Amino acid sequence: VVGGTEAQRNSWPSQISLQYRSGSSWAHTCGGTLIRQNWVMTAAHCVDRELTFRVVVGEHNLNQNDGTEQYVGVQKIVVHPYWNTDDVAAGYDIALLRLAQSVTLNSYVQLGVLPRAGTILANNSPCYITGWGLTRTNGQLAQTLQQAYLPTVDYAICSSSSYWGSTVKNSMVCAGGDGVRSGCQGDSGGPLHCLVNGQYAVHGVTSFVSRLGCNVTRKPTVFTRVSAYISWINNVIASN
Ligand SMILES: [Br-]
Ligand SMILES: [Br-]
Ligand SMILES: [Br-]
Ligand SMILES: [Br-]
Ligand SMILES: [Br-]
Ligand SMILES: [Br-]
Ligand SMILES: [Br-]
Ligand SMILES: [Br-]
Ligand SMILES: [Br-]
Ligand SMILES: [Br-]
Ligand SMILES: [Br-]
Ligand SMILES: [Br-]
Ligand SMILES: [Br-]
Ligand SMILES: [Br-]
Ligand SMILES: [Br-]
Ligand SMILES: [Br-]
Ligand SMILES: [Br-]
Ligand SMILES: [Br-]
Ligand SMILES: [Br-]
Ligand SMILES: [Br-]
Ligand SMILES: [Br-]
Ligand SMILES: [Br-]
Ligand SMILES: [Br-]
Ligand SMILES: [Br-]
Ligand SMILES: [Br-]
Ligand SMILES: [Br-]
Ligand SMILES: [Br-]
Ligand SMILES: [Br-]
Ligand SMILES: [Br-]
Ligand SMILES: [Br-]
Ligand SMILES: [Br-]
Ligand SMILES: [Br-]
Ligand code: NA
Ligand SMILES: [Xe]
Repeated sequence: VVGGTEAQRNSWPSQISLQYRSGSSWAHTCGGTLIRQNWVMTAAHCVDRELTFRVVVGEHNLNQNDGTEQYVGVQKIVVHPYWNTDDVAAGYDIALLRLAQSVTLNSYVQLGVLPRAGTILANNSPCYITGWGLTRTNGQLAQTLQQAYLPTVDYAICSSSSYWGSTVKNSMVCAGGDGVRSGCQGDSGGPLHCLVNGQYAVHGVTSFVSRLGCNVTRKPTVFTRVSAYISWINNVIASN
């Protein structure tokens, strides 16, 4: 997250860190949203590589013991069947991860609430992106979970020439684009939290930014729109 502020430890308890094994260590690569005690929602592109993945819930500082972490292996990966890694613009950038264990809930670990199916936010609805992604274009991961305020940019504007043109689909949410604040690499897979009738819901799964840079004016961060996938999510969870 570029132009973020440090999140309070208990503000976003459904946020997870998706990490891959690297030698005797683990490295953060993406975010995710805990949606059942044993299921995480993330981006399909995050699990394109066939690595060993683990999920950390109750994570705040990637570099220090927070005293609240639960470390759980990824047991099963169900990527959206229409996803194509060489066509992120087509959308379908969503995957579910079944965890090896069911995590224990507490003020640092809660389920993310999802929007009602087919819900579309009005232009300029306020949202926060959260993540440990790069804090500058071509920078480094954050140590502590960041949040940044990114208002939505509706399909008509986001798909206009000055913005993302044909790259953006109605199955995506655009948010941000002020040139200061944005998602960035390593935020992929994580949530876009937006208020609806007084409650935050996870409306977006971070999918991509401009090749030009993370915080680029009129290149808002682009998210998979969760409310286009409610039936898909329920179907996977029901069969698995
Ligand atoms: Br949350
Ligand atoms: Br390795
Ligand atoms: Br480690
Ligand atoms: Br890390
Ligand atoms: Br549950
Ligand atoms: Br469970
Ligand atoms: Br900290
Ligand atoms: Br560090
Ligand atoms: Br540590
Ligand atoms: Br495990
Ligand atoms: Br698998
Ligand atoms: Br799969
Ligand atoms: Br529990
Ligand atoms: Br609690
Ligand atoms: Br608390
Ligand atoms: Br909703
Ligand atoms: Br629904
Ligand atoms: Br829809
Ligand atoms: Br939306
Ligand atoms: Br930091
Ligand atoms: Br335009
Ligand atoms: Br396209
Ligand atoms: Br669409
Ligand atoms: Br759609
Ligand atoms: Br990424
Ligand atoms: Br990264
Ligand atoms: Br309201
Ligand atoms: Br509200
Ligand atoms: Br501009
Ligand atoms: Br749906
Ligand atoms: Br359903
Ligand atoms: Br269906
Ligand atoms: Na930590
Ligand atoms: Xe990203």
